[PDB]
Amino acid sequence: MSVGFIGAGQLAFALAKGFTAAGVLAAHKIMASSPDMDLATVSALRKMGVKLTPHNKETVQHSDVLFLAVKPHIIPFILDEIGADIEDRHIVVSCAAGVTISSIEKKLSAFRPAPRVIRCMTNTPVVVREGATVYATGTHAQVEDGRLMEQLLSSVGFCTEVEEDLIDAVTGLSGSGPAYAFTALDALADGGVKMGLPRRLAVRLGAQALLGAAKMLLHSEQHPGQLKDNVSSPGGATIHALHVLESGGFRSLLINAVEASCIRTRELQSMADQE
Amino acid sequence: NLYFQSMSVGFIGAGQLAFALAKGFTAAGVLAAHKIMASSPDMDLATVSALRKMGVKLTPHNKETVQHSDVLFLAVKPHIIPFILDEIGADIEDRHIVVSCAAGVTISSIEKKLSAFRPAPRVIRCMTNTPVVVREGATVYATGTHAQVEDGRLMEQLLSSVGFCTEVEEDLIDAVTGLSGSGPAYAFTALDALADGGVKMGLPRRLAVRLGAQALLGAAKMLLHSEQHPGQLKDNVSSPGGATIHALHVLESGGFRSLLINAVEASCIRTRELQSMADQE
Amino acid sequence: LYFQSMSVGFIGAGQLAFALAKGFTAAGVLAAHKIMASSPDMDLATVSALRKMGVKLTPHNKETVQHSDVLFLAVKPHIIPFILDEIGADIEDRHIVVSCAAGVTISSIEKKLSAFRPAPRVIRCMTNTPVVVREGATVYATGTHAQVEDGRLMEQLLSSVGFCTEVEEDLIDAVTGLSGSGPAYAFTALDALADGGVKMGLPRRLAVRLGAQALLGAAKMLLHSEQHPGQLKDNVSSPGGATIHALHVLESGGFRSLLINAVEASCIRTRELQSMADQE
Amino acid sequence: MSVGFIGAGQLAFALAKGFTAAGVLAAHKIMASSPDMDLATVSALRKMGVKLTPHNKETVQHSDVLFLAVKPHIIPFILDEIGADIEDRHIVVSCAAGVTISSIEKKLSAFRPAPRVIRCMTNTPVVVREGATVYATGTHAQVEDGRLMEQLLSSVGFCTEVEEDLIDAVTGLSGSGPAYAFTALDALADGGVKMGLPRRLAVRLGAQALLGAAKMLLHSEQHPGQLKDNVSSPGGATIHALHVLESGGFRSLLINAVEASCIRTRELQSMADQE
Amino acid sequence: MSVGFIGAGQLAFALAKGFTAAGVLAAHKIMASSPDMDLATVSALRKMGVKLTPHNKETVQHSDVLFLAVKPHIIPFILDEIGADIEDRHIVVSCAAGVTISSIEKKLSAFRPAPRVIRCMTNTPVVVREGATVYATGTHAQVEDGRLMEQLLSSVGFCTEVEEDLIDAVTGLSGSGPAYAFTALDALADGGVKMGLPRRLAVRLGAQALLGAAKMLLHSEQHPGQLKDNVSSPGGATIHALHVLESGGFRSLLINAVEASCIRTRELQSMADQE
Ligand SMILES: NC(=O)C1=CN([C@@H]2O[C@H](COP(=O)(O)OP(=O)(O)OC[C@H]3O[C@@H](n4cnc5c(N)ncnc54)[C@H](O)[C@@H]3O)[C@@H](O)[C@H]2O)C=CC1
Ligand SMILES: NC(=O)C1=CN([C@@H]2O[C@H](COP(=O)(O)OP(=O)(O)OC[C@H]3O[C@@H](n4cnc5c(N)ncnc54)[C@H](O)[C@@H]3O)[C@@H](O)[C@H]2O)C=CC1
Ligand SMILES: NC(=O)C1=CN([C@@H]2O[C@H](COP(=O)(O)OP(=O)(O)OC[C@H]3O[C@@H](n4cnc5c(N)ncnc54)[C@H](O)[C@@H]3O)[C@@H](O)[C@H]2O)C=CC1
Ligand SMILES: NC(=O)C1=CN([C@@H]2O[C@H](COP(=O)(O)OP(=O)(O)OC[C@H]3O[C@@H](n4cnc5c(N)ncnc54)[C@H](O)[C@@H]3O)[C@@H](O)[C@H]2O)C=CC1
Ligand SMILES: NC(=O)C1=CN([C@@H]2O[C@H](COP(=O)(O)OP(=O)(O)OC[C@H]3O[C@@H](n4cnc5c(N)ncnc54)[C@H](O)[C@@H]3O)[C@@H](O)[C@H]2O)C=CC1
Repeated sequence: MSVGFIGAGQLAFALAKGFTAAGVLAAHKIMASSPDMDLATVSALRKMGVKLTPHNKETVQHSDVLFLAVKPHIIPFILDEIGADIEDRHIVVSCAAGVTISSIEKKLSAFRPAPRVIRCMTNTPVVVREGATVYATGTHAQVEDGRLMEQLLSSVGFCTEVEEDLIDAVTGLSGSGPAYAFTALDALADGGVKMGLPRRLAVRLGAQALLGAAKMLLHSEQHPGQLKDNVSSPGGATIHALHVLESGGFRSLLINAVEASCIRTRELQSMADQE
Repeated sequence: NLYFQSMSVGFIGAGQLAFALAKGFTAAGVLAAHKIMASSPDMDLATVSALRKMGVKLTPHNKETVQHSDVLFLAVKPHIIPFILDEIGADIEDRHIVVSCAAGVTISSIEKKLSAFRPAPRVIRCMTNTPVVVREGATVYATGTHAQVEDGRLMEQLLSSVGFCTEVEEDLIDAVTGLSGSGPAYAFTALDALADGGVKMGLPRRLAVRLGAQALLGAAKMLLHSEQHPGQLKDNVSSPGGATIHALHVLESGGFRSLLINAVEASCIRTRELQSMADQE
Repeated sequence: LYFQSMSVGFIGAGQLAFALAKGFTAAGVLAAHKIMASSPDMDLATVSALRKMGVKLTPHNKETVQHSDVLFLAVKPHIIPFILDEIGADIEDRHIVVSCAAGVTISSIEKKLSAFRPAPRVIRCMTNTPVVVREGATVYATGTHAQVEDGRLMEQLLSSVGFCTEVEEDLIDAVTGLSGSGPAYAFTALDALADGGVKMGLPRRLAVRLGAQALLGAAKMLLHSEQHPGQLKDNVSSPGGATIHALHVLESGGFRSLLINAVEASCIRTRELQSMADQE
Repeated sequence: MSVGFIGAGQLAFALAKGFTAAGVLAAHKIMASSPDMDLATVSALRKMGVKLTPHNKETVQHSDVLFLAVKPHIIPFILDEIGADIEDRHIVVSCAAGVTISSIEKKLSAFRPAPRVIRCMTNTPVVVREGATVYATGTHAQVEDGRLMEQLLSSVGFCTEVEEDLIDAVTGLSGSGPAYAFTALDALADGGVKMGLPRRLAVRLGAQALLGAAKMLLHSEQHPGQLKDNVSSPGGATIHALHVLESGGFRSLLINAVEASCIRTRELQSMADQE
Repeated sequence: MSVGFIGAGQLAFALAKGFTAAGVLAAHKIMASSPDMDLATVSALRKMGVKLTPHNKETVQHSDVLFLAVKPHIIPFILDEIGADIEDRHIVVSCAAGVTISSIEKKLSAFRPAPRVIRCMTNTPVVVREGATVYATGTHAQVEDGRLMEQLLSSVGFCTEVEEDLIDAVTGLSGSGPAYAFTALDALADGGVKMGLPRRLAVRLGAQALLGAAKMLLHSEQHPGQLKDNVSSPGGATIHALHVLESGGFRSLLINAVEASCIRTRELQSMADQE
């Protein structure tokens, strides 16, 4: 099976890294393309054995499954450029935030009737095979196409099919989510350092606690509030810390965040659609 | 692996921590369940029924656990430790490794109590967390005055089977308690609230819970395997003008970073305060 | 359930004495005429109420102690010392003394009473006014000399007007902050919620009724469910819906921390008051 | 009398469980329909004894009283599905938040001329027979229809007739109301645990306190301020706790919540009334 | 001239880097010592040509000027260990935060009368020869000693003699100062990225603006408020941004910071002195 990436940045490197680390794709059967063939993501991809090229045309003619891995606003430019080269064998998987199946199918249908389009939202932890991924199938996506997508992306993390009208919300939760965790971990490390731990130890312990707590949840039947109960003993240290999180409106900040990321994703797509 | 060949473990107290550690210990295969004994006064309890299903030997007699164990974990609340040490103290023999898990409780307080019986108790203090139950714990430990060199080697091997383990000087353990001991509760509050956000934006609760937990899992895993500063990694995720940099701004406008600093601090300070009040009495 | 030869007496004839007596008679386990209350303000509003029930009223605490087998101390906490000095020589071996006072410890009660006769039988309880509708939340702790049959009797009596359970005494100040003061948080919340309903177009009477019915049913759901309150809150909030929007404005205000602050302030104040009674 | 539910989720389970606990209705005189059968609520209603079917038409033909228990945006889809199947004998009770009698009649009136519609607002504590219900009768609902609906819903809690223009306000007060109570109970338990109580005992005592206070109010002639006065003695623990609530603006948060819920209810019906 | 560093961490590397970059000391005439002879600061120092060693004894016997570059609490341990090796040729320059001349002279005078002690406060930008440095001379510091110190440290940044009772305040301002600037620069970069700049460009421009504004001030006669006036035109963009800094209490946060750093430095030295 032949894979290609339009655009070779953070997202394309993470995906090729996980795919090849999962063992489901050889690196030499993967090609990516970028105009700036001297990006540091281009270097990492070439060290990894991926075929690199500046011409978007060679990538499409190489691959069956084609990931669009450029920024949202470049997508119209990308699609006008390769639209004429989309054979019937292709599955076009769009990764860009907010870009709708409708808009991709409209641009590509001007060239070939019935382009096969899958929209996915992912995140950078696919690079360690722990990404969170949802996808939606376009009008002309065959049933097997959605099964190939799910098999492929389940090798690098969690995957499930969703209705397209959830994906902007997913983008704000698990698309932006790693950036919230990274911010939280830097602060928790700061807390550790304040109380006397060396930086390196504080980072390791915070990340390890974040990891174990999430895994606990994923493997537990129970509610996040219930697992929290089990950690905090009456009068003890944890319940005291939880009180200071509550007094600052900790929960509402996280809600504000997911909301802000989602709304901004919708807002960007209105300006894309208006234009 | 001969460290675990004939080794017997006991837990004084059979609650959340005993079950988490026994659950990870048995799931790791380092110990068979029947080689483990847990004791508690309220036998018919929530966690003591899980431990019996695993195959752990249970008993209401703290002394039976002492007679059974090579390594004896103290899995009771901190204020019970002196009450427990007075009880089984005359039973701790030279062959024992006493491992205190209680938050705050110093190696000094345990050694002072136990040395009024046999002169050289081998005491190790640890701080761990519940994710050892899925073998992803965060554990540190400090060896006491009489803890032999191999004693720390065995303790590290035992607790590394259920997660990260490293030795520390004792005076850090209270700050570790505020960071990784209380850590999981911070993550569960965060995950609950991310899901509320997901739900507010139109996601089913089940999907929002799965997705936020997977997102925290993957991000923490990325950090542990990366050679790079948590700031660089967030820089990689936020593209110019994008959804993510917008969401990071509302986190900054609420003082998100400082709330987690307050939290680690409040936990560490409460841990010290509880131990200074126990030291008074 | 009816304990024939059980005479009950109340020192103090106010809010709590009225609430306990109304619950006890409504439950039918005590006829009103086998109950006696005493107060110096025989022209109080709750004294009027208890006499309409048929409860035997009297101004003399000695008359209450001599009538009673179980004796409720339902006076302000600073009054408990003076009361125990007035009646302590009238205490007999047959009495079970139940103190209702916030924060006043069993130790303090026994030290005062044992100056008069050894081995007084003391139980400390924390309750709340909803016993008046038989939905109280009560805990109790037995003293040094209470017989095991005394706590079982107190528990039987008090279970008939709400939830009742034995606790260790050192939990009672925190229970005071949770369920003793707790009805007052509910009343403040129901007044506010009704205000919200009036703001959005509801008549005041309707808003009060619906608000109270919603708190009552949610509480009943939790008591009869196995599940976490968070889990029941997940069940009521649908994606993007009206409820998750409201929960967000609650979270932005630190709603949860305010109720932790409240329980904490009530408990600390309770300890503080006793800790300076112990100084006097 | 036969009862049907279009949509077999949280509300249908709550009403079915309450009606049969009340004994007004035999489980097997209840029928519910849902496309997504693998739902948790379908498994719960099955064991109750309710008849389950994927076809909304079978529910309509079974029912004398037909509850509309789908998400508010599904309502227009549903009324077009079974509109031809509504007969003269039906009483159509809409349980959807925000959806007006006007919009329901307009859809249904295109088929049979005189649809008997009732709008109701309820909440999940019907499942323990302590719900709070209001209802408005539509244009063709006869006097006997309102009486029958009142009788049915009074068996699972409080029920009264309102003008329809109140029901959006009711939704924010008593419809969303249980969720405010669950948040408060969880936080009240956290405070109990902070001060030394076991979680189980603190959950139990907080819920019992809210239950007794609410019942006290419902059985009282008195303003909630007066009851509050009765609990707080001079200098005492309660009046100190009420000060820290007042200092956080506790009352305004609850007003904010009711208002935010009511606004959202109106906003969604504006979106429906445009689409 | 012979220099030695007790402790080879961030501070010792920065100083040796600037000194050798200034051209006033050859790297091979510099020796440092550390127990953890495998620190990454140890590696940088060895790549640089400094003599490394684990024994604190060899450093003292190598150097004339001896910097104490360990953490404050290690200083008593350090001084008890080498006190007996302090010849009369040595100048002991203590860099540790908060540690007083008094306490160093007391420990060292137990071995040799009249130890020559200079207390300095510095910061990490000495590594690019732009540090801010103050020093105070001890009781037995000869006049030339203070002149050797000032000449040495003026080659790697600003230097001036102060009374010792200012140094804790200096520690909070220019000792901790670089950490405030680094925090500010990360946030300004975030602001740039929010408004559409690539990360790399936003960091470069912020740092360049921070640098030019400081240099402007250092070379200007005028008051920081006056230079601010000259930047903001009536109604323009700058004065708008300055208003949002004022509304959040920007200035007071910076005052809080310097204060917090200073008080904590005093507080640590009381516990050192008490112990
Ligand atoms: N970084 C993240 O956290 C994730 C990013 N995404 C999405 O993936 C897309 C890119 O993500 P990043 O990898 O952060 O982008 P990036 O900014 O790292 O680099 C994107 C690549 O596209 C290349 N490119 C630009 N114009 C091109 C053209 N005309 N033809 C071919 N290649 C071109 C750029 O040179 C660069 O190599 C965005 O739409 C983003 O929403 C989604 C999931 C996670
Ligand atoms: N749960 C957590 O998240 C962690 C807890 N810890 C520490 O572990 C200890 C207990 O942790 P949890 O298990 O959370 O408490 P827990 O209360 O779930 O278990 C306590 C156990 O001690 C038993 N116990 C009480 N008195 C006893 C006695 N006299 N003899 C024997 N057993 C007795 C209780 O019956 C109960 O089984 C505490 O000191 C806590 O600080 C430390 C790390 C993680
Ligand atoms: N009111 C409440 O919500 C609850 C009350 N309590 C406790 O119950 C006790 C009383 O509470 P309330 O009944 O609300 O007080 P209250 O002030 O309504 O009535 C107190 C009674 O004590 C009587 N009294 C004063 N001096 C007396 C004396 N020397 N001899 C006999 N009677 C005397 C007064 O006349 C008054 O009738 C307090 O200790 C309080 O902590 C505990 C739980 C809830
Ligand atoms: N959950 C609550 O707390 C309360 C809910 N409500 C209202 O009740 C309605 C539903 O409430 P929930 O039951 O919580 O929603 P829910 O999502 O639990 O159940 C919705 C049901 O509709 C079914 N459904 C979806 N499309 C359908 C279709 N085309 N034909 C037939 N059935 C279909 C789904 O399978 C699901 O079972 C909403 O409009 C809400 O406003 C009002 C009072 C309280
Ligand atoms: N990093 C900064 O921003 C500045 C630090 N300082 C001061 O300089 C001192 C250290 O600063 P950092 O370089 O941040 O320390 P650091 O933590 O980078 O490393 C200090 C060095 O001391 C070594 N060391 C520990 N015990 C030792 C011993 N017994 N004998 C010899 N070496 C030993 C450590 O192994 C490490 O190499 C502190 O007192 C600090 O206040 C002052 C100016 C700026």
